[PDB]
Amino acid sequence: APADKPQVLASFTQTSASSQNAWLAANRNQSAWAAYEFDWSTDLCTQAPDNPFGFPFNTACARHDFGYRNYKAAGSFDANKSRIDSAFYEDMKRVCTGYTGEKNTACNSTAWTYYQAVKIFG
Repeated sequence: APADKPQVLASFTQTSASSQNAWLAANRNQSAWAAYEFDWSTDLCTQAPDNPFGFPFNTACARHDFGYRNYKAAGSFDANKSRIDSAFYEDMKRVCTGYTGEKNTACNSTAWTYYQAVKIFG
């Protein structure tokens, strides 16, 4: 793979909105990143806890899968797990800012539950 793969992977897995935006564009143009041989497989949120109100967290889950799978493939998962989990929480909270009142609180509560369910692993 190209020499800057580790840096590209780091850039796609930060908690910032810019890192998520960069990843979203790559996700829509995966073929343009073929040289990097990234693992683009994802279960979306199928292995996550219940989502009774149906907040659209699928893309948050997809970027989290990307982070986990690719850092595990690089053999450096333990040291990056925390940031990936945090980035997942931030992606979900970005979704929640689009709601007010009770829905905003319910959305943040679900985001927290999703985050805690992965944080339990370490």
